[PDB]
Amino acid sequence: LRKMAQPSGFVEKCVVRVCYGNTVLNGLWLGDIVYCPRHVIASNTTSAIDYDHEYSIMRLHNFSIISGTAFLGVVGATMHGVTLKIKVSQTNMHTPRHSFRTLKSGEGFNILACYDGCAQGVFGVNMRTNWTIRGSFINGACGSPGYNLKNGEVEFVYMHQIELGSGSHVGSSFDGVMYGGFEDQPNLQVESANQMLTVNVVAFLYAAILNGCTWWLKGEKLFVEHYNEWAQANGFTAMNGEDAFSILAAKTGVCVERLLHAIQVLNNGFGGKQILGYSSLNDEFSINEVVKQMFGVN
Amino acid sequence: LRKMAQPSGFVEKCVVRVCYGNTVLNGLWLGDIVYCPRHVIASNTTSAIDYDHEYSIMRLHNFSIISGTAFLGVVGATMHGVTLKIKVSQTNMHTPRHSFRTLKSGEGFNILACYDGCAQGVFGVNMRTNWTIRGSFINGACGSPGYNLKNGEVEFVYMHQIELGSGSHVGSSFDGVMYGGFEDQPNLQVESANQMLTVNVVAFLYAAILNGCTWWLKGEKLFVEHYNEWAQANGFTAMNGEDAFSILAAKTGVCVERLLHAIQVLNNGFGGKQILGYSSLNDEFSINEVVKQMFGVN
Ligand SMILES: *C(=O)[C@H](C[C@@H]1CCNC1=O)NC(=O)[C@H](CC1CCCCC1)NC(=O)c1cc2ccccc2[nH]1
Ligand SMILES: *C(=O)[C@H](C[C@@H]1CCNC1=O)NC(=O)[C@H](CC1CCCCC1)NC(=O)c1cc2ccccc2[nH]1
Repeated sequence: LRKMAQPSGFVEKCVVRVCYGNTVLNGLWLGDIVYCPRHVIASNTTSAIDYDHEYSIMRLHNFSIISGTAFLGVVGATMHGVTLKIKVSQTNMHTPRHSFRTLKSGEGFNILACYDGCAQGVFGVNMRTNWTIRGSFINGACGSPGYNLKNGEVEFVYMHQIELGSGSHVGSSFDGVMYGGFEDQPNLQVESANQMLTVNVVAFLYAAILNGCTWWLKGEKLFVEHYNEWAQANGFTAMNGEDAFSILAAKTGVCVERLLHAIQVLNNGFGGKQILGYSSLNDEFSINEVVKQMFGVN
Repeated sequence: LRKMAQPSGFVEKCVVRVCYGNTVLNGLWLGDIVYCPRHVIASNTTSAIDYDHEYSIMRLHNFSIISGTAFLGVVGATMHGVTLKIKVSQTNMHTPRHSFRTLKSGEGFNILACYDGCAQGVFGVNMRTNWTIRGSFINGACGSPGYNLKNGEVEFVYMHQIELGSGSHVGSSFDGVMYGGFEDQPNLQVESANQMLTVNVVAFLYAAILNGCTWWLKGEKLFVEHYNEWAQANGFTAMNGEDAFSILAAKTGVCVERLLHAIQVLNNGFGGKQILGYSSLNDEFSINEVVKQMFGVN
């Protein structure tokens, strides 16, 4: 069981460099629009930014947009939430089939980490319950896109915006809505406490059974409402959609509630043993990742 | 610290679907040659294989090679170690600048996991000291390529071949040499014992220091010679190349000998605490990765 990214080839062709005055970051070129964070036009980030004022003084000739080696001709730019839509005169002939989607709590996606208009890394990640992610971004990563591949099309779900004081990372949907409601402002912002994604830990243990790792499995069941009471006080999400696990419960013969029991126990530590090579419960893998990696089903 | 892959776009254009009879796996199409595992032509996989015999009875009309939706035309094939070089009429016009390199023990690289000639996932891995990797492959992944991006070119380093009884994964170089000397035969083969990569664990601990996670750091030094006598009997590799860590020692003020000392004690357990979110020592990240991810430098 390995955490994988979906391939990045369709997305790489859309990444561009967006320069405005004294700032450089990344943009996403789809059709004749380049999407990027609006804070690229902020002329002074020492203190609170009045983005209406910044937009009113914005001058189109201060933009430079580069795709690989070619300059794109900027013809207009409008502000939408915390993003800019920059109209260029060239159409990206490598625009993939795509849509835009806003992630829900816990949902998996892929980050293409880009610098200077060029992709440098790719990884799978989950939107955490506090609406941040643990990216690896350093300065210059803003505008890096997050995406999912689904039925032959690219769902664009994340545009990188800011790093919080804690080191956690916040982006926006491509509608311009910042995840978690955080502001593109210079001052300190603090995220809510993270919660372990219970549905993913369940999938993790099903994966463990399927690979023969069963030293932790016991016959006792913990009822869902009894588990949810425990979760609320111990930093775990509640259990929902138990039906979703039916394919895994059938193939293993282990009901969900026996794994809820194991979570409550295994949270106190593994005692030196390892589950699939991990020394603590892992919440990285969704049910769909587990069935895909072990069976080839989507 | 997040495990990442380098982007996959350049390599996706080279993956093809290779079918011989009723066996289907992946090929790597470079110039006018398709590289793939030679066991694609083995007519009976249930017993010892005489590849000289199988090569002598190979009939080229049994091949089907598809790139996306186009069929490639086979004009010849030759056998080189545990690979086949299949000469086609068509030159891959998306062949990147590239070379073939053979991994050293402990070296990091990227896998593009493919099925039916189509990339499905991408992840970073290390060649382990026992010449296996911890992959996540199911039937049909054979021929999936491993690569590194360096200096404006693709280094092709791994062609996926077999899964061992233990679940570990074994490949060959593209020059046809199986990593670890394993055979492309259907009998049980057992790998040697894996060792923890000391230089990676030292990189890991430096990353922890750089992130102000030093609860585990003490003042005592442990000399390299003494660490190494402990390592040889405790499942860790010897410490080498401590000059690369000089820049991190200088930057941090913490010499390598204080981290070797920490490895010795922390191997016994973390006492319920965590380091960068891990519950035990982690050997997945090289010094190169740590420096690239935190400081942007190759
Ligand atoms: C865009 O390229 C960068 C990417 C940041 C920088 C480091 N790691 C990242 O992910 N984003 C920024 O530089 C913003 C700048 C805008 C923020 C919104 C309003 C003004 C401009 N800066 C940060 O995100 C930032 C600064 C900072 C200082 C100390 C601790 C954390 C921190 N995060
Ligand atoms: C190629 O696509 C597959 C990839 C394997 C399949 C399962 N997970 C993988 O990574 N490789 C194979 O199918 C080889 C084919 C053999 C042909 C004859 C010579 C040796 C290779 N089979 C295996 O790798 C294999 C069979 C097997 C049976 C029981 C336990 C493990 C196991 N691994």
